[PDB]
Amino acid sequence: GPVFTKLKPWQIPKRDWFDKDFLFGASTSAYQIEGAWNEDGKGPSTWDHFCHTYPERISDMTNGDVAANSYHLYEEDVKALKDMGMKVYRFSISWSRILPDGTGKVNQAGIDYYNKLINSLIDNDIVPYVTIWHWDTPQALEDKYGGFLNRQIVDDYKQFAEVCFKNFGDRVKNWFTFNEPHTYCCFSYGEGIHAPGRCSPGMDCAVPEGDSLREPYTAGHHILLAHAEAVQLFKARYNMHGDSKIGMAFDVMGYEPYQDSFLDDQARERSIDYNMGWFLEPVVRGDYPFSMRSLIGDRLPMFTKEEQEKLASSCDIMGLNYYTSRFSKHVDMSPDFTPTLNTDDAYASSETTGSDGNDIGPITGTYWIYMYPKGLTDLLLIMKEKYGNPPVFITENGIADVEGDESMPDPLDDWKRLDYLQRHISAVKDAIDQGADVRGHFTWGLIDNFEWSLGYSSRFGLVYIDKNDGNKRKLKKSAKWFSKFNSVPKP
Amino acid sequence: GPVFTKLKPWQIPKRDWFDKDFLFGASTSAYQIEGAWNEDGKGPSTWDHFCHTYPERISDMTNGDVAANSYHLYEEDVKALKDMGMKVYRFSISWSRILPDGTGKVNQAGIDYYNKLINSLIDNDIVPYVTIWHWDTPQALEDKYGGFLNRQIVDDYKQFAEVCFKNFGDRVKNWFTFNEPHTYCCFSYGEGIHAPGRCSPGMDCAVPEGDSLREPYTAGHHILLAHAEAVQLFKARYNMHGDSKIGMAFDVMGYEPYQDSFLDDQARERSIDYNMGWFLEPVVRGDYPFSMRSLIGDRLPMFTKEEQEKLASSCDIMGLNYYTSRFSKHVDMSPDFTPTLNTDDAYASSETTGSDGNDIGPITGTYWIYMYPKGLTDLLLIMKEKYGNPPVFITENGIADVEGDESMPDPLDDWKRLDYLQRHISAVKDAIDQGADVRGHFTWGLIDNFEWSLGYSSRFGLVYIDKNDGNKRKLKKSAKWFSKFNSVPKP
Amino acid sequence: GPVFTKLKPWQIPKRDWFDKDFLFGASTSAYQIEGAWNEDGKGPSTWDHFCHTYPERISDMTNGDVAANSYHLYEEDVKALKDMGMKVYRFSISWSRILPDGTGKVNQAGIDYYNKLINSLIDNDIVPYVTIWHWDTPQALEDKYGGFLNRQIVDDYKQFAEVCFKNFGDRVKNWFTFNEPHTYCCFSYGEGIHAPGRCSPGMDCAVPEGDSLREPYTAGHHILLAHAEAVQLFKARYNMHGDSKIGMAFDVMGYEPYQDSFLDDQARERSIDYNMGWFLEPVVRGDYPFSMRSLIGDRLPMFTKEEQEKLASSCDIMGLNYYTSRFSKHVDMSPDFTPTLNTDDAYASSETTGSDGNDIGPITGTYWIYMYPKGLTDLLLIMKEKYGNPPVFITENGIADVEGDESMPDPLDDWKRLDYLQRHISAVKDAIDQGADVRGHFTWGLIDNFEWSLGYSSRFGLVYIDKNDGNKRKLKKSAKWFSKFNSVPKP
Amino acid sequence: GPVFTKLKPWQIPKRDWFDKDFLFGASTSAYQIEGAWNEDGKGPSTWDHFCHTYPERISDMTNGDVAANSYHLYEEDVKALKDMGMKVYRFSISWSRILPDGTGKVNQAGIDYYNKLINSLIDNDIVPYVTIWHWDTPQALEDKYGGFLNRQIVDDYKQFAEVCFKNFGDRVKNWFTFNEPHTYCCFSYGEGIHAPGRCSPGMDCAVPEGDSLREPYTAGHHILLAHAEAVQLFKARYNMHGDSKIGMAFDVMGYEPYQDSFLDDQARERSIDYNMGWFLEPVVRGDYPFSMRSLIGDRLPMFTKEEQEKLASSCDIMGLNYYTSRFSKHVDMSPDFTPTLNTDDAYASSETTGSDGNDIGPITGTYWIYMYPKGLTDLLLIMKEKYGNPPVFITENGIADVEGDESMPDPLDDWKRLDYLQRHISAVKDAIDQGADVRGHFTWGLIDNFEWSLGYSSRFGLVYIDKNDGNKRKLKKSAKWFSKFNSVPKP
Repeated sequence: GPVFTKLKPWQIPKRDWFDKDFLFGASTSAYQIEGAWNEDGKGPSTWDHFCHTYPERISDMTNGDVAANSYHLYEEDVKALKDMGMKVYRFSISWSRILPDGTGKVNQAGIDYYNKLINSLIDNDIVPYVTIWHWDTPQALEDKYGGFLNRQIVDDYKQFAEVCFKNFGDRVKNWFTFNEPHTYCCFSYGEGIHAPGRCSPGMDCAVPEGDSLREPYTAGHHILLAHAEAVQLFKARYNMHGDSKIGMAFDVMGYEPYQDSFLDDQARERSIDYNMGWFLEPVVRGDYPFSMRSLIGDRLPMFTKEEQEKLASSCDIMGLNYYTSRFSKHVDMSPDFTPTLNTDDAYASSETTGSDGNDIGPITGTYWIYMYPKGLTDLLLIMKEKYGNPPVFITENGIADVEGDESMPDPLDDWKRLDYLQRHISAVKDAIDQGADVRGHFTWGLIDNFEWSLGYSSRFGLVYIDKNDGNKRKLKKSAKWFSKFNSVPKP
Repeated sequence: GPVFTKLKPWQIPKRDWFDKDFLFGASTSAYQIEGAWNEDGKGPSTWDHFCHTYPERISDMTNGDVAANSYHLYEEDVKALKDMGMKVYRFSISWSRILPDGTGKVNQAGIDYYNKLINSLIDNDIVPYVTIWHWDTPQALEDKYGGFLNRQIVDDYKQFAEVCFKNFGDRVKNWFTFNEPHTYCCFSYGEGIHAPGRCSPGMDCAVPEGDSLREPYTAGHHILLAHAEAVQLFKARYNMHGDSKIGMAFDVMGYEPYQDSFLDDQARERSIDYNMGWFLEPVVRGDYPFSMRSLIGDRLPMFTKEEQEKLASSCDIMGLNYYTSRFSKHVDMSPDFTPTLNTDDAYASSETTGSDGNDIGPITGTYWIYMYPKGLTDLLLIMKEKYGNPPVFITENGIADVEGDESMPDPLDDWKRLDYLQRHISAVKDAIDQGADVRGHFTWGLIDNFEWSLGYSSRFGLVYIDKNDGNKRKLKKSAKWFSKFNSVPKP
Repeated sequence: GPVFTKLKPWQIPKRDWFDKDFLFGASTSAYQIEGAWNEDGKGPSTWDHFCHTYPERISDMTNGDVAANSYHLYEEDVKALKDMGMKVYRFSISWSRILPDGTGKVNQAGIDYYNKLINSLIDNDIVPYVTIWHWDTPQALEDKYGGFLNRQIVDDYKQFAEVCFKNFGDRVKNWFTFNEPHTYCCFSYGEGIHAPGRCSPGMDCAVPEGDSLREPYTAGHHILLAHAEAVQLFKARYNMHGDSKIGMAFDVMGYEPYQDSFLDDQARERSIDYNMGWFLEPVVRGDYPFSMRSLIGDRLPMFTKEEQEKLASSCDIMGLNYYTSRFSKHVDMSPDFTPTLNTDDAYASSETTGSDGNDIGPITGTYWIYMYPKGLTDLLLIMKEKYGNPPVFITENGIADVEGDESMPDPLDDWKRLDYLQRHISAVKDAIDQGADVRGHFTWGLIDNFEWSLGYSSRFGLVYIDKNDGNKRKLKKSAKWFSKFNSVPKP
Repeated sequence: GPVFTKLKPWQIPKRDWFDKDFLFGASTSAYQIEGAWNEDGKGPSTWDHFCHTYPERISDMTNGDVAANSYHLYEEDVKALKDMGMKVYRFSISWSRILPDGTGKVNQAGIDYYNKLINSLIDNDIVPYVTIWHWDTPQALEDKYGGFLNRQIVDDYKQFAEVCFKNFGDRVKNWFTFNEPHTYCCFSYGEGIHAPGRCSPGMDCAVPEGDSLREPYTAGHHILLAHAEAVQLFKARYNMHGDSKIGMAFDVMGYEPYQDSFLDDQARERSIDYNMGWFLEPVVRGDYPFSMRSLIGDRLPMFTKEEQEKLASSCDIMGLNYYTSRFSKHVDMSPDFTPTLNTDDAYASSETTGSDGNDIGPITGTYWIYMYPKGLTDLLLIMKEKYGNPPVFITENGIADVEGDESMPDPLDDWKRLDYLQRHISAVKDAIDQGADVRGHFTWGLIDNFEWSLGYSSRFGLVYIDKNDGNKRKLKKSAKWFSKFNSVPKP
């Protein structure tokens, strides 16, 4: 109630299900855990500004000023990873902490911080997988030219990435240029619920003076161009030993046809093209999915021949951030339907219930995460069969425990999260058994953190953060299972 | 609301989907439509007695005294079949109308009635498929020795069947000895909600002085023995031309394992063994399913060598009455569980919801009919792959429109019934495409009728019966579709 | 004559067929090879007592007083393993040699012996896989309370296991709590042909004052409870580094339905449930197979909630001792059949011939080992598809050369054993190719030994033991093939 | 003993398993049942001569002088067919009864006889399928030029066939030019156990002055040329209405590779090429199988371009005479092996036992008929997948009950024959389900008859012939089953 059936004992994953090279880890992002938002020379980011200017846009009126205070307590994050036996830590670098003005003088204090974290991880036999940008744009660039809505962001991002390569590249050998470009474009410029908070006039967001049918595509186009420039530079000057890898992480939802009909089968392909293909196809073949160009037209920027060439094959590794799936229902083209939100351009509605009226899967806590591990296996096979089977890492996967949920009264007894994670780890095994080149699984939420517009009300961590006890780290049931799973020796 | 998605236009069945020999028809039963319960010498049946003695046991306080008055209006039933283009009419013969005292003197008026119906059907090019017994036991035999709980019922039934063969066998060439033995044993002697209304002391039924763990099996054993004796007689003296066929109709529910586990896979097999195998396996191999004997033991009567021989291969045709499916959930054997109802002996609970909390399919009106056509195809393939692929007729299939259901305000606009029927007709096509020897589809409910303990509150007909307008027959939307489906010429 | 066709040259296994982590080895058991039955403080076991009290119960009137004298010649066993290039040696620890009185004072001489063997194996780069109990019960405990028929055996076994963990756990990292519980219960308490030699009154065994329908189940229940207690202790205090593994070894026969019929398909499942499931299902889900509980009832002890929890998932590795297969033929439940031997409870007879009258496979020497490698692959896939695909080691596999067999005049020319082993190694490869997690193959019979009730008349070794030449070890043809297979450098 | 397991009750074929056009029948041949060997002007055949000159060559010293006396009692044969409900009767025409001198004057009495049989069959709604030649060569032609060893047989056969077409073609619309050419060539000219009884000098046959490596091929070549000429004439002048069909009946054995090896897979193909392809491939593509030409060379006659053209596609229907199967074992080419019998040319030995030493199937009575219905289904699929799926009739199928077999003491209780026939009828159903164009099943042995070199000692009939009671026809258990199977009305 809600009925939540767990895996049978003989269906629980064992580390042995994966080969010696497979990597289990956990993830976080700078704004969501660091805190020290204005400390040691750090400049403000678009999220600092968004929260400080429109605090009401965060569900619980909180922000990332302190978060889990990882700027000061990062050693406790490393300890948590070690205690669970994780082999990888995926974290992000704060652009505004390294370059307070977006461009210009590098903040040595910022560089010193990440060097300490990186060196501690290495000293503890944990491999760092670094995300360069995680929605973390310096407000200085937003003020100057509108951030990602202006072409100038391309070179500015390139120079930021270069600072990262030069200072950390000797130890960090695995990078992700951008995190969830589709989520970012949709929520930051479509619905405007995320920083900078823009949307079309008449819509409900902080700054309703944008264009939900155009700004999302403009921003995404610049993200892709910035990615292409950064990768070109990386391969040319920062991979001299040929042992480094760079790619990007995509937010992806699985999709099933709403009804048994060729129409919803077509709708499903449009949904995947829009959710995943929007950014994946450009890095694979050098252009957006044909479905998107045919439906968005002039609102979707064209790539030059040189740009398409730089984009194609620009990812050594693909990161997939998977949480849930939806049913895709066909929408006809007619004067009765007129797109107003960018997501309308897919002509496929995302439904939580199918043709029989049933939810796609059990709700796990927060309103949008319905459990459907099959959707992940299906996406992994699409990567294998359609896009060339590139190396794939599940860069994010997990659930939230929500404040106020009577079914989750003890924050440490996260048996639901554990079952969900075990089921998805098993779904990854299924994909590997079928030939998919999946290299790792990183649980989103090494620790509870700032869940953007929902604040701290949503806890995604394997490790609890006791906000009333100095942000102390406490392993949850799920974290303890990983300790056993990873055969961590006991004291 | 409840969401009821319909088939797409190109998925609607056409008569051409089936070969020229396939037979579409409709079904009814004597007590449910005839009326004239005490007319022209007819004696009382167990249902006349049950309703007249415990009227409160029928939901709407109604009974079959008049029903659809088919004793007098049978020509209107024939007309409805003709108007829909049906090729078969499956109806039953009232034992108490033919033999008022169970045994003894045959009631000529009763014989004349069925002869009129049979001759009218033949004159209208409709083939009669006759059910000899449809829960219709003469109360005289119930009073004398407890009806089906006594061995005497075997010979008495045999003599009744012989009267039917002698008087109608020259025109009727397809018979069903018994209808839904599993439903009958469960509801008449287990829960006791059906005539004679018996159950264990302490339970809620009209006559709580029986034994829900024993009487159901005793009754079923006599049904099988009576069937065996009647078939032996039929093949020996009433099939001289070798063109007649006899079998029985089984109520069957489809089953899916509740959860992905070998335990529920085993539970599912026990559910099928109990629901279908109880009576099907004896007519196929001469004995009850091993699962039942291992779990019921001394409470399940043993068959003699001669009886097993007479039972094996005793059916020329198999009738399957299919309406819905359930999830089967394993129940462990332990001192914590003690059977009290015969259905408990399967050690598999029937659930309407699966491991994810979702209903197995859309509710269609009455509380127990969840739409799941896949379950039917699965059962048909079990008949093919496990039991030798004998000739199978879907002898009943349909849904009820319930009085008071705000989603069904117009009794003639039965688009839900139509969609359900089209989906199951398509499921039969799927089975045939896969090699199953399915010979016909008979919709349960040629006309609205007395739905046993629910009275007239549940309307199952393709044809509406206007109880306030002299029981007038009015074709519903579904019936009109059949007219088109069967290419009936228009006036 | 008997026709024994060998594999074609291109079908012979190569070490390369398996990955670098796969482990090839050989096995023995304490009573079967050690000798020194009363030396250096060792107390008598149930087998010492059985042989000394009822010598006539051993076919050739021999016993394990000296056996292969491995107590003194263990270095020759290590040399044989080294000469063949084996990477693993599976041997057992003698309970009575370590704890002469079952409980109490540990015999240092016993501890010193196993330490010498373990250290020699390690010095020779051979990994020790240790079986804690191999039918080896101290007669002191048999005298005191009836050994495994009394609950006291649970804690006594636990303390014995602890002695093993404390003294050898620093080097031994792979354990098997019990060997062939099904064989043991069937032969020691059912037919009574094995120590302590008990069976029902009227039957032919040494001590016909037991109960063949109850004692086998009582003993098996205590074996499972002892296993659960030992594993709980192991995981809690003797796996601090998390690099050790513990499980049990099951004797298993493959099964094929006797005839093409759903009845024999059901019989086959009952046979597997009884032969393998009896002990495997409890360690997988915490309870006996449903089929067994439904057929054995009160004669099969119930597990408490806590016990089921301790049993479920109690094995890190599964050992399968495979030699042959049988056809399973359905037996009906009726007053004409009454169980007298525990094996009768499966209601499935094990036949050496199928419906066409043909043997399941070629006889290999001893009367019960018919060659049918397909049966092994089938069982391995059941482990994979039904029980979660846990790590499986073929802990025993091989054939016997029998004294007096004119087709085997030269004990060293064991081409039949070699072909049989090659065929089963290939069958394991087939299972691995199909996804089964098989980790190794240990040939039963590193050396010829005491084959229980058949004495030395059955030779199972890869290495011959010349009983008339001081028990000298001589490599047979099969052993020499392993030297080549394992690429052992030559002198 | 010998173990003979029967089909389960639900596995017994029903007429409904096949469509309305499928034809069930029985077969006989002229010399085997007619008698009247020298009556009404009939001339002697090679079999009359063989038996009368070398009576010792028939096991029981009998012959076809009287046989079942069908020349006089044919109406009883028609009655037996009618009583069983058979729709087809496959019989042969005696060349020597129609043309006593092989060529020349037609014997009107002979023509009148077959006209009576044909008209009686038609009056009884039974379709006649006529075999023109069934080893029945006129001794006049054998004396004149060596029968089938001389090219003159081609035109002489053509003129005989024409007599049949002209006199019976108005009612007979289905013909088979020759019966079992492979059996005939092998036994009549290879081993010489059949008339004319020729073999190589030194071998044991009536006339050891032939050549077992050449005469079989010479005879077969003339059979094919005669077939081609007869069919050309038939299609040109005796199928004006286009409703007649002509082909030939081939004796065929199923084959399985002796051992799991590509060598025996190749051997199996050579066996099929030799047993079936020898005569089938020429009528399909116009030439012998490549394997035969590569191995037999100059001993296998070459076809001219015109002959290959006349042979290709010369059969409207294919008759397969199936009884058993064998394992095919590869034979290497080397100076150690030199062919002496024509069958040696296939370089594949036919074994009754496989690599495991087991018989291919249960023996059914006579020494050569091992039951293996799978072999038939396999051959039918080869016809479908390799040779174009032409219309196939099982023109012969059955078993013999042997005089002296203690397991068959009552000649009428042929439950073994019945089970065998039911299993093969089911195997035909399997082939049809898989797409094979099988049009009928004719049981060999409408009545017990003269089984060539084994005399009457082998009874193949569905109907018993009581030789001591005037050759009276008595239906056996199998025949009675067909009456039920075919729904024959009872008296």
